[PDB]
Amino acid sequence: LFVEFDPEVIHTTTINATRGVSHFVRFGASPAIVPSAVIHQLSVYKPKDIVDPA
Amino acid sequence: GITKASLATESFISAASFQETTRVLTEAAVAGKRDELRGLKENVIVGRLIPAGTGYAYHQDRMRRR
Amino acid sequence: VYSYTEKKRIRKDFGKRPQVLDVPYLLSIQLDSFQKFIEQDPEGQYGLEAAFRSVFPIQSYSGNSELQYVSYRLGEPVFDVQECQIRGVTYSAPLRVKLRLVIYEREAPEGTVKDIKEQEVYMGEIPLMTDNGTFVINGTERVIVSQLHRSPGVFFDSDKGKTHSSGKVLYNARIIPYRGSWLDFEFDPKDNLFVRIDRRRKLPATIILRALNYTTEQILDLFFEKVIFEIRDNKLQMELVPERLRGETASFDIEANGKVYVEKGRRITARHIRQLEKDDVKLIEVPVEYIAGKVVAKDYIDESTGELICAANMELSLDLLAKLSQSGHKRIETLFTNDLDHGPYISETLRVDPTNDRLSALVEIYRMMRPGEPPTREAAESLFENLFFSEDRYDLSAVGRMKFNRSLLREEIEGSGILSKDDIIDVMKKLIDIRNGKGEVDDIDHLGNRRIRSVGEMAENQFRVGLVRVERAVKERLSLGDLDTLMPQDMINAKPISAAVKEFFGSSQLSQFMDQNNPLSEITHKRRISALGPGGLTRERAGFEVRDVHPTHYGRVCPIETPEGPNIGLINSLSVYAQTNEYGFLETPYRKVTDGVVTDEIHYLSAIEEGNYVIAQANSNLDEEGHFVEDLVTCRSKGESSLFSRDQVDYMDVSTQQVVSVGASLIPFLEHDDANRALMGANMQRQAVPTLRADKPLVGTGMERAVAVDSGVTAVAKRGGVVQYVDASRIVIKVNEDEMYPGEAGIDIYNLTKYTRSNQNTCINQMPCVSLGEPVERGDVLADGPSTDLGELALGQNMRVAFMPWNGYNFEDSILVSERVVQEDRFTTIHIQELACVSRDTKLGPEEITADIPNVGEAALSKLDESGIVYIGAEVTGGDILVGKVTPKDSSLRVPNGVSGTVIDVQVFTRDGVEKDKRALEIEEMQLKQAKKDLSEELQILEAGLFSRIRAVLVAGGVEAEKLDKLPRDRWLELGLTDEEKQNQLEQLAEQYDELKHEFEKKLEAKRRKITQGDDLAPGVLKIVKVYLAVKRRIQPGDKMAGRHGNKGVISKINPIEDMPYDENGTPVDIVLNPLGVPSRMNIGQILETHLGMAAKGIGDKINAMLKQQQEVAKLREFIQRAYDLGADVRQKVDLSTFSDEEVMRLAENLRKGMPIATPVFDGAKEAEIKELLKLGDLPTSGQIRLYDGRTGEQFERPVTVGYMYMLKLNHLVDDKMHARSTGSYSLVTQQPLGGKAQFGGQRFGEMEVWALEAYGAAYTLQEMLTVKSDDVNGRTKMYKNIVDGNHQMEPGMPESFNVLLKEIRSLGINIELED
Amino acid sequence: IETPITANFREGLNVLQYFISTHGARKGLADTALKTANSGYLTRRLVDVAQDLVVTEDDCGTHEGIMMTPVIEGGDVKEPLRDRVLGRVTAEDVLKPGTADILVPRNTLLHEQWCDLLEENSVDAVKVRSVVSCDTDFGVCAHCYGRDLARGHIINKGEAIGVIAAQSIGEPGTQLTMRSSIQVKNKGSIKLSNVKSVVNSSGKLVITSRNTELKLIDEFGRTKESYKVPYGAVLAKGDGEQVAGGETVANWDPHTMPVITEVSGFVRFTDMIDGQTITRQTDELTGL
Amino acid sequence: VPLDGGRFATSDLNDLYRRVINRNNRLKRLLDLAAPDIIVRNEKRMLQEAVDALLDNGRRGRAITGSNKRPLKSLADMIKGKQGRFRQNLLGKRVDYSGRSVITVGPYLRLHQCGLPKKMALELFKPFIYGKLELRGLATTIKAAKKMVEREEAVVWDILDEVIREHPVLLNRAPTLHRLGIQAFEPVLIEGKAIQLHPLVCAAYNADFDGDQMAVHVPLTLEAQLEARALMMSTNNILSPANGEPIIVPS
DNA sequence: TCATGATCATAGGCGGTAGCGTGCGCCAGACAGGG
DNA sequence: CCCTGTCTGGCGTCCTCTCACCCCTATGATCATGA
Ligand SMILES: [Mg+2]
Ligand SMILES: [Zn+2]
Repeated sequence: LFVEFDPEVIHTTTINATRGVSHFVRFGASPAIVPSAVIHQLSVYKPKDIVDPA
Repeated sequence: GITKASLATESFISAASFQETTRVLTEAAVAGKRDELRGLKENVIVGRLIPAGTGYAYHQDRMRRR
Repeated sequence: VYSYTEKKRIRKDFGKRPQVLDVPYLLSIQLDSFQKFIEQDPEGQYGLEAAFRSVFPIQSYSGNSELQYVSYRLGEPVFDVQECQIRGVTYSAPLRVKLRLVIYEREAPEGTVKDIKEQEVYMGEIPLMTDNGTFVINGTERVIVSQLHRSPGVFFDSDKGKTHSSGKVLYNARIIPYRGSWLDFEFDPKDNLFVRIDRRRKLPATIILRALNYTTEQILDLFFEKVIFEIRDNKLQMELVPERLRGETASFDIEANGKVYVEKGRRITARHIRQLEKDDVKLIEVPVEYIAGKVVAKDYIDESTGELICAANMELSLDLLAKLSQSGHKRIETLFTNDLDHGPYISETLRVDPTNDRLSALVEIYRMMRPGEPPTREAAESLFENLFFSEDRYDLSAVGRMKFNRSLLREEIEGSGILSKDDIIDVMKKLIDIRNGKGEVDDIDHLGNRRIRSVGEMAENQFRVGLVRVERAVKERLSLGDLDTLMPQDMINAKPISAAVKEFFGSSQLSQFMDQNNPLSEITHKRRISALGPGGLTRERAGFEVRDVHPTHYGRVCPIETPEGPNIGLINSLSVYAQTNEYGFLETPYRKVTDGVVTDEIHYLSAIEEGNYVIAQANSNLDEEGHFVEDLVTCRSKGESSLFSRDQVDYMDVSTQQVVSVGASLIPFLEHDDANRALMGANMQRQAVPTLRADKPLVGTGMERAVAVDSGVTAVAKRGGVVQYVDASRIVIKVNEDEMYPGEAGIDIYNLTKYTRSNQNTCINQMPCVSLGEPVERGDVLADGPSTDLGELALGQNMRVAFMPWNGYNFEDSILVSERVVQEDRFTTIHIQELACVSRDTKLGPEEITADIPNVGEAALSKLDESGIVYIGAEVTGGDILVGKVTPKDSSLRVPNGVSGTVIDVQVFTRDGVEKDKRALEIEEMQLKQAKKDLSEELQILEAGLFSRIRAVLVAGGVEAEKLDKLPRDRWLELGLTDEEKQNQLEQLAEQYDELKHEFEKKLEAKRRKITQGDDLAPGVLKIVKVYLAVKRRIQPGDKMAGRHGNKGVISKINPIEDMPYDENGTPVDIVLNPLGVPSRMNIGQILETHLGMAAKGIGDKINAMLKQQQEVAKLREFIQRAYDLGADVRQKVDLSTFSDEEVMRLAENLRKGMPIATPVFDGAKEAEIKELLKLGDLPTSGQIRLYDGRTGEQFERPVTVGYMYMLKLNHLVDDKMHARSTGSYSLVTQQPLGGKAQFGGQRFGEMEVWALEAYGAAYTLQEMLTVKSDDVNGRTKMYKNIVDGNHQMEPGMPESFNVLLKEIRSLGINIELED
Repeated sequence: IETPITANFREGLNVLQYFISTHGARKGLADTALKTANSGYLTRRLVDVAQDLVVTEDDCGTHEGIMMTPVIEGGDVKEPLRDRVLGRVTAEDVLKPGTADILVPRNTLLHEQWCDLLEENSVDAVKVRSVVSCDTDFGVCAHCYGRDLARGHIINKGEAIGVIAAQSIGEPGTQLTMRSSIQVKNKGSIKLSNVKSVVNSSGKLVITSRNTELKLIDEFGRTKESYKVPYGAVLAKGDGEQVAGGETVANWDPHTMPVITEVSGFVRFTDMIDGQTITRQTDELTGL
Repeated sequence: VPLDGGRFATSDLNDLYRRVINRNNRLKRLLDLAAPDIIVRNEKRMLQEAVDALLDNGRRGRAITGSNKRPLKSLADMIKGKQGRFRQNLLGKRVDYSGRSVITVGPYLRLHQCGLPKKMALELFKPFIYGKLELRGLATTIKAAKKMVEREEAVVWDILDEVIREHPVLLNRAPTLHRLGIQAFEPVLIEGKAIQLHPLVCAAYNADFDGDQMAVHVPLTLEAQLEARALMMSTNNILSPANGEPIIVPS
C-alpha cells in the first residue's frame, strides 16, 4: 500500500501501534524510495480480468 | 590432529558420522565423491558385516570374487 | 516443665552448649514472600500495588482520555483445596480491580473532565498459596523455588589474563539494572575506553558524555587536574606541586631560591618534595622541550583573527606556543598524564572520537541501536531519554540503588530508580581509579552480590509483563472509539494477564513438581536456592567457580547438602537459621559480644557486614558469664580463619547447628563423617519412603520435632483443651475456657486425611495418636502423619546390625537381611497407583462404558458390576478389567501387566448433559449422604458445645438444679434470670444458634449443588473414571536400603532365621553389613551411631526387664533417673519427682522398645559418654560382643561389632526397574522399537556397545544386533518364523532407517544413490 | 590454609574445620563431573579417528623400526627395557657385544624368555618394528603390531586394533586429573653427548654448548642417569672418567648466561661507540 | 502425532512446508495479476527466506519459532548432531529380545555363569519356547502356545530349562568404557527379580552393588551363539587389552 | 413483528502505535583493518 | 600484500526412571426476549 508521510521528525515506533505496518519496500537495508508508477504514468488499470482469483 | 585427520577422509560417511555434517556433505556433494564402504563404520551404518572379525573372512571372499 | 506429649517419651539429650535462639519456622521464605506479594499494602511498595501503580494511569495517544487506578480486592475461591485436588481445577482467587475512566476536554488538559466512571473489573486468576507453602496448579501440588541471581547495581569485574595473550588485564564495569538496558564500560589493549549497550556494537565511551551535554572543556575539567604555566619574563615558568613528581626523572636541573634542588638524570625523592613544600616553592623554570608533549585542556581563540589557536585536548608544539604567546595569553592550562598515576585514557578516547557536539553523539547512539535508518534530532532525543532516563523503560530497584550507592562510597542509600549524569561519571571515575592501581575489583560468588528472589517477586514480575501487554492493548483501544459510551471492562481483557501468570505457575524453569514422599523431602524442597532458571546460568555451559563453596556461605547456604551429578553447587539448599534480608540478600543471627561478656541478644548480619567485623566460632568454651576461658580463640576476620585474642571479638555464633541445613542436621555424628559421605547421606535421607509402621530414631539430633511440626503432615492443635472423641476419621477437641472466645461457642473438629495418593505414589496417611479424655496444649501434635511418630520424624526403621564379612553375600556394598525382618512386616511399604479412563467422542458415535461387552465371558465380567466399573474392594491381578469400554471394538481399561492391588477408591466425573448411569448415581447418593451426615454432625457437635456453654453459664445466678432438664433443651433462655451479662450471653448464643440454623440450610443447599452439578472437562469427553489401586510392596532381593551416612546397598540375600550370627544370649542379628566400606569410604560416624544405638537398646532392655517382672514404681523411678542424668554439664537436667507415679509407668511403656537419644550435630556425645552409657547397661565396654555362627554353630574368632543402626528403605525398588522384551510394538517414523518401560520397549544398544563389539571379532552378533533384531521389518518376520521353526538363520536385508537417511538427504538438493 | 586441621575423624571436628573439609570435597566432586564430560568425548574422537585400521596382512617386508630405550627422566629408571620391548618383532637382529655373534634373529617375537635373556646380557637398545613405520597399503601388517594383547600368541589376521587401541587410551581418562647443579646417586662411567668443551685456567673442563647431555653409563652397558646440561656450565669432571656417588660434578648460574671464550688474549671493543652503542650507567652503591 | 485431546501438535517439518507453500501460492498469484513495477521483489525475498528456514533453520539470521522461544527443527537439524539420524538411529539402535534389571552378588556361581530371573528368562526367550512347544506337540497352533505361556502352566518351566541350557546371553553395563564391558554368560534361573553376577567379573565392569543396573541381550542366530561362546565368554577375557595384567584380580 | 443483546462456537503466528536480549568457553579458519 | 584483529562457525558423556505440558481470546452469527 502507498502511503505519504515524512520520516525523521515523526519517528516510527510511536506510530507502530497501528496497522499499515509490515515494513518498507527495501531491496536493501534502507527504506527504499519507491516509484509511484501507477500514480504518475499508470493511473487506471485491471483489464487483466475480474477472474476473482480461483 | 585427530579431529581434522578424521574429517579429512576419502569416505564421506565416516566424516559425516563424526563432526559437522553440513560441511562434509556439501564438499562431497559438489565433488561427486564416491564412498565404497571402506572399513568398519560405513558397514555399521549400511547394515552388513564388519570387515574385522568373521566378516573379514567374508570380505576376503567377496573381494576375491570381484 | 514439659508439655504433655513431652511426658510421653522424653528424648535423652546430650549436648553441652546452652541454646539461646530456637529453630525458626522452617517455611518462612515461601509464606513470608507470598504474604508480602498479596496483601493490601499502602505507601506504594511492595506487592501488587507496585505493578498497579507503575503501569497505571494509562494515558491515550493525545485523545485526552486516561484510565487510572483505585484499588484491588481478591474474592474467595470457589473451591477449597480438597475439592480442587480431587476435581483438578487451579486453586485460584479472582482478582477484582476498581478502575476509573476520566475524559478531558479540548484546549485544557489542565481542565475539568466532563464525566468519570469508576467500576469493578475482572482480570486474571492468581493462584493462592496453601498453608503448607505450596500451589495447586492442575490438581498436582507444586512448589516455586527461590532463585539466586546477580544483585542489581554497578559491578567492577576484571577480565584477567586471558585476553590479548600478553598478560595485560582489562577492567569492565557492568551496570546491572533491575529492568532495562545494560551498560558495559571496558578497556582495550590500546588503553582506550569503550562503552557498549546490551552487548551490541562498541563505541568510544566519551560519546555518551557528549550525549549528556558536556563540552570537551568540561570533560577535561572533570577527569583530570590542571597544570598552570605562567609566562613571566623567563622561559615560560611553571606552578609546581611536587606530589606529581613522586619518582619522575627530570630532564634538567630543577633549582629555586638560588639553590639546586634536583639534578638532571636523577628523580625527585620524597624528601626533596618535603624540601620544596617546606620552602613553599611555587614558580619553577622549564625548558622549551618540557611542553613538547603537554596536552592542553580548553580551547584558546585569537582575539584578532577570530580563529582557533589550538583545539581542546591537543599536545603543544613550538609553533602553537609561538601563536598563543603573541596573542596575549599568559596562563596555560595543561593536564598531568603520568605512567603510573594518571594515564590519558580520557584523552586517547577523545582522540578516537569523530563526534564534536551533542547532536552527532545522539545520532551515533541512535545508529548503533537501530542500524541503517535516517536519524532525526527528535528521535535521537526520545531514544536516549528512554534508554536510561525514563521511569518506564529503566528502573533500578531499591536493591539496585543501595548497591549503586554503596559500591561508589556514597552516603544516602535512597535515590531515584533512574540514572543521571553524576552516576555514569562516578562509574567512569571508579573504573579509572581501579585502572590506576588503587582500589580493588569485585568477585562474583561473594554472597553480598547474590540476591534471592522468591515466589512473590517473580509472580509480581510476570504479572507486570502481563500488564505491559495489556497497556499495549488499552493504548490501542482508548483513543480509537466513541466516548462517552463505554465502560472499563469492555476495554481491558483478562486473557494476557491470566495467560502470563498461568504460564509462569504452569510451566517455568522454577515452578517445579513437588518431590513429596517424606515430610523431610517437602520441607527441604521448599527451602531451595536454585541458581538456574531465567536470569541465571545454565548447566551445560557454566562452569567452575560457581560450583564451588565461597568463604561466605558460612551460615547462609548449606555446604554439604547439594545434589551430586551434573549440577553440584547450583541447586544449593538454604541453611537453618538463615533468614532473608529486607532487600533480598541473606542474613544470619549472631550474638553481640560486648567487650567482655557474650550478651544474649541476637543480631542479624548480612553478607557484607560480616566481613568488617570479627566473629567467634560457635563452640568456644565460656564459664557461666560469657568470659572466654582461653586467651587465644579461633575466629574469622575477613573470609579467612585465624586465631585471635580474647576481647577483640565482636560476635559469636548462636548455635552450632547453623552451618548445615535441615536435610543434613538430622544426621547424628555428622562431625565424624567425611563430607562426600555426608552429602550422599543427606541426599538419600531425602529419598526415603514411608514404611507401614514407622518407628523412631534411637539416635537422633533433637531436630526431628522441628521438621515434623513445622511441616504440614501432622495435625497440630490450634487451641488447647480436652479431647472429646477420637476416631480413625476425626478428632474432636474441647477448647479450654482460658483460651476460648466469648461467642462462637467452639469445640474444634480435625478431619484427618486418610489413605490418598501422594505425588511419588506413596501413601500419605494420618493416624490419631491421642487417647480419649487426654489434655492437649496449644502447639501440640494430635495426629501423626506419614513417617512420624508422636510428633517426631521416623523415616526408616532401626535394626540390629553386625559388621562382619559373611560368606561373600555382601561383597561390594550389598546388605544381607534375615527373614525375621520380612516376617515382622516392617519395611512393607504401601503404594497407590491412579489409573484413568476417559470416554472420548469420536465418529460413528460416542463410546460405551456399560458391561454388555463383546469377546468376553463370565471369568472377566465376574469382577465388574452391572455398569462396567470394578467394585470398591475387589482385589485384582495384573491384566484384569477395571473399566469396561467399547467403541463403535474392545478398548477396556486393564491393569498394566505386572502389578497386583486392591481397588480402594473410584471417582466418576460426568460432563454436564450426559446421562448418568446407575453407578454414577450411586456415587452421587453416597457423597450426598456423606456430606449430609457431615454437616448435620457439624451442627450437632457445635450445638452440643453451645449447650455445654449454657450449662456452664447457668451454674450461678438463678441456677435450677432440677428444673433444667424437665423442658426440651432448645429453650434454655427464658428461665429466671435478670438483665445481666448472662442473659446478654444467652442472647448472643441465640444469635449464634439461629446463624448456624440458616447457615446449615444455605450450605446444605450449596453442597447439594456442588455434588449434583457437572464439571467442565476436556473438549469432547463424556465421563472420566479414575480408579485407585493400592499395591503393598514388601521387600525382596534387589531393593535399595541405606543408612544415614552414605552406606548404600542392594540387599542381596534374604536369609532364614537360623543362619544368622547369634550371640551367647540367643538373639539373632538382623542385618549383616560389610566392614570394608569403612576405611576407604571414610564414614566413621556410622560405627559411633551403632555403639550408641546398642547403648540405647541396652537401657531399653533393662527397662523391659524391670517392668516385665511386675515391679513397683520406685525401682523404675530409680533406674530412669540414673539413665537421664549420666553425663557432663548437659542441657537436659530432668527429674522424675514431678511426674506422680502414673506418668512414669506410661513413660516406661514408651521406653521399653529402646530409649531415644538426641545427639546434636557438632556438639554431640563424645566417646567417654557412650562408654559410660554402655556401662549403665550390662553390655561390654568396647561395644563388641562375641558372636556364634548359625551354620556351623561354632564361634567367630575376634569378637565382632553389633548394635542398632537406623536404616532407610529407598524408593528405587527392583520391581520398578526390571523389564524384558521379546517382541513388542515398533516406532512409526523409524521402524525401531519404542523406548521406556511403560511403553513396552527394548534397551538401547548404544554407540559405545557397537564399539565394544567391533573391538572383539564379533561380526554376526553385531549384524543381527542392528539389522535383524532392530530395524529390518521383512528381516525380523523371517527371523520370527525361523526361530519358531528351529532354524537359527537370518536373512539380512537393509535397515529401514538408512532408507530414512536417504530420504532426508535426498529431500535436499543432494542426490544420494546406491551404485551398481 | 596456614592453620591446619588438627583433628581426626575418630575425635570430633568443630565447625570451621568441617567447613574447610567441605571446600576440598566439593572441589573434588565438580572435578569428577566435568572430567567425565571431557573423557567421553576424548574416547569418541579417538575411536572415530582410528575406526578403520584392520590387521590385513601377515608380513609387510621392511626393516626400519623405532628404537626402544628405557626412559630416563634423571632419577631412577622409570620404565625398564623388559616392560617396553615385551612382545614386539625386532627390526635389526640384536648382536650381543661379542660383535659378529647373533643373539636373536631379525623376526623373533620377544616373549618372556627372550626378555629375560635380554635382561641378562644387558642389551642396550633392541631396535624394534613399530606400527607407525609399516608398509602395508590400506591397513597394518601382523608382524609390525606385536603380541595380541589380552592373549599370548601373535596377533590374528583380522582383529580391529584401532578400536581396541582407542578404547585403551581413552578408558583411563576418568582417572586422570583436570585442573642449580647436577647431583648423582649411582656410580659408573661418565658419558657426554653433543658437547663443545674446552679447558679453563683452573684445570677443569668448561662447556661452550647448551645442547650438552650428561649420562651415567653403568657397569654392564646401559644408562641409569641423564642430565640436561645448560650453556656454559662448568664440569668438575670430563668425558669417559669415573666418579662416586653423592658427588656434584657440575655447577653453573641459572641467572647469568656465560659468554666464556676459547682462546687466551686481550679484550678490545669492536663497533662499540660510547653514547649510542653502550651507555654510561655507574653502579651507585657498589662501585664496580 | 495425535496427543489424544482432539488436536494435533504438529511436527516442525509440516509447519515449514506449509509456510513455503503459502508464500509460493501468494507469489504465483502476485505474478499472475501483475506486480506493481518495483514491487515483485519483497515476496521473492520472503520466499527465499522461508526456503532458507526449511533447509537449514538458524544459519541465516534470527531463526523462527512455533512455541515459544525454542527454534523449530529444519532438515539439517534432523541430519546433524545428536538427536539426528546418524548418532541416534543408525549407529546405535533400540533392540528387541533385551531386558534390564538391578544387579546383586550371589557368590555360588562359576565364573562363566550368571543368575537371571525366571520372569526375565521367560520373557526374553519366548519364540524358542513356542518352537519347542509345537515341536514336542503340546499346542497345535501358535495361539494355544501363546496362551499356555501367558498362563505359565507347569510344563513350560521344563521347556525353559531345556532352552536355556547351552545358550549364552550378553550382559552389558550402561557406561561401556572398554571392550570388557560387554561379556557373555550362560544363565541360571533364579527365583527373584535381580541378576546375580559373579563377583570377580565385577572388576572389569567397574561395578559395585549400590544400585547398579545391567542389561541383558540374547543372541538369536547360530553364528552369534558361537561368537558369544568362543570370542566373548567370561572365561576367555582374563587379560586386559591395555597391558598384560590380569583382570580377574580378587577384589 | 422487529430490533437488540447475550451466549456459544469457530477461527491464526513478537504485540505494539517499543523493546525484549545481558551468567560459557576454546579452537580455528576466513574476512577484513592497519600499515 | 603482509600481518593482526575480529567474527562467526563448530564442538561440549552414557544409560535409565519419574512428572507436567501441548492455545485462549475475539468476532460473528443465531436465538430469544422485550417492546
Ligand atoms: Mg556405585
Ligand atoms: Zn609392517
